[PDB]
Amino acid sequence: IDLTGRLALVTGASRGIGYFLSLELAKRGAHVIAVARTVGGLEELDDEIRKLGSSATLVPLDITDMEALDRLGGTIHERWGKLDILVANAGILGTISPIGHVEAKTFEKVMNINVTSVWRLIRSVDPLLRASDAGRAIMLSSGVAHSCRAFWGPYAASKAAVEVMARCWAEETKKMKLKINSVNPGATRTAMRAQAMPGEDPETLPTPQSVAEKIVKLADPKLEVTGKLFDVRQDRFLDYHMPS
Ligand SMILES: [Br-]
Ligand SMILES: [Br-]
Ligand SMILES: [Br-]
Ligand SMILES: [Br-]
Repeated sequence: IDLTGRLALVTGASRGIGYFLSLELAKRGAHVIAVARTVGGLEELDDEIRKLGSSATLVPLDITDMEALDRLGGTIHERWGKLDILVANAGILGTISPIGHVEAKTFEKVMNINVTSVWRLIRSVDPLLRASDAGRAIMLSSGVAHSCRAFWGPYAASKAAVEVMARCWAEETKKMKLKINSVNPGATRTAMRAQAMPGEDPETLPTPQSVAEKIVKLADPKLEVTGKLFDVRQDRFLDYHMPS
């Protein structure tokens, strides 16, 4: 997959999948705009990016700072005039507990970060993605969005909302060059261990690098798929099914 001359925006870039996917994108010639909360974490990512032939644009910001997201879109437009790849990876787990035990502040934060800030980002860079000759949006989700695991309610619901926004966006744009898909990255040996599936061996959970390596396929200008869920563990696109 050749991403030479491509511009990618990765949120939650300073750790976990966001970190490793930034690297996989950079390995393939993309220029990464790396968004995260702290400058230090972005600098650590940048050290690794510089070890490749590459260099990144570091954008520390509060993902809930809704005007900062608007400004980022303006910055990208002025400098490059388009955006080729969006990786919406920013997100928090909240706290595992019965739905009625959840703290209000935690519920509101889960929804504001996991849902509203994703929508804000979409609004900000949708025009830029349309200016690409092959815009690609990659929306990070979780298997619990569909398994509806006990005690994971707010998180599960937030990720279901993200997938539905992505599906609607894909339907609205399906005749365009833009393709939008969600991703279930599965559990990794570090990131999201607790999300391992029944029948998935905790001793052989994938490296985050190997997971990021598969996700980068969704950035391919040759990709024809839109509105689907990419299951990394199964290494294939899944179809959504109506209740019946
Ligand atoms: Br972030
Ligand atoms: Br992660
Ligand atoms: Br917890
Ligand atoms: Br539209």
